[PDB]
Amino acid sequence: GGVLQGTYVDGELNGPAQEYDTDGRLIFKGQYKDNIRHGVCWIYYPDGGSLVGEVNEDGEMTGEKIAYVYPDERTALYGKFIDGEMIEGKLATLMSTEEGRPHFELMPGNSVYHFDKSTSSCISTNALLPDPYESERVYVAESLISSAGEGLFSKVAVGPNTVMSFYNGVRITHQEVDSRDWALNGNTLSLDEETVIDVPEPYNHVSKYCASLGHKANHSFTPNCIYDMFVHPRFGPIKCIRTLRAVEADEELTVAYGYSPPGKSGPEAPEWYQVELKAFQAT
Ligand SMILES: C[S@@+](CC[C@H](N)C(=O)[O-])C[C@H]1O[C@@H](n2cnc3c(N)ncnc32)[C@H](O)[C@@H]1O
Repeated sequence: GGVLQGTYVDGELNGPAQEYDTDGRLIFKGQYKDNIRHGVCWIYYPDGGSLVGEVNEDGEMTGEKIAYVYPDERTALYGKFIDGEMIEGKLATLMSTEEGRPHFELMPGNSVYHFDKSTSSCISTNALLPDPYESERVYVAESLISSAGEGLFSKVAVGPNTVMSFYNGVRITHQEVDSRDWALNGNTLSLDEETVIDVPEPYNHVSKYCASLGHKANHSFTPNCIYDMFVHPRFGPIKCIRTLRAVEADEELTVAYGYSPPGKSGPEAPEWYQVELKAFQAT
């Protein structure tokens, strides 16, 4: 599936090439040499992020100068990667692109980021190491909504379809979430058919966990954001918060929580939600 526009020299791929996904989105741009990815290549993710760097002998993203670039196409985690996996990335800025080749400038400080996919019990190896892309776009504060605890706010004005925050957390089964005390489900977010993401009790406090902040976004029936899929260099496959339209600086980010046909919709919706739902219906 999907098209691969290539340059061939006697049977094998040799020269520039560009690949697209079934949807016609550019997922790869670079070149091949004897049917193998060669030189500085770019891998583009559906969510807007990407991988770029001097590929190795086997055509993979393995090197000491590989980089993951966030959706703003400016914030980057530059460093050591093995076959696309971030082993030791340092915060940097993509200054410019010279003939397809990127130029990175490290940011002050030597914090190291690495692939650290959560487990059912470990949410992160550095719960208090913030996400640099998040630090630029959002902040947590008392929600403008009444009796709704903390909310998530935009630091600057941005347009529609902008990735603002990441929803990372421990990974557990739907079975476990549907069968346990529902009072423990305030932060559960369905990732897919087999995994639910949760930011369990202790970590729901910014003073204990600030690696991602998506779980701080409150609900609204007229939301300005939606939950979207995201492949993070550090968190791995998770969900993120993306704007549905332009948002002002200091505007509160909200999303419509998921509450399918009767029965096949899992646990009942919280009391606060049901209340607002009625108040909303025929507002
Ligand atoms: C995913 S958290 C969002 C952040 C949370 N308010 C906090 O301070 O950490 C979900 C919880 O926030 C509250 N919440 C979200 N949207 C709300 C709303 N519209 N009205 C009241 N409470 C809301 C309730 O306790 C709820 O279960």
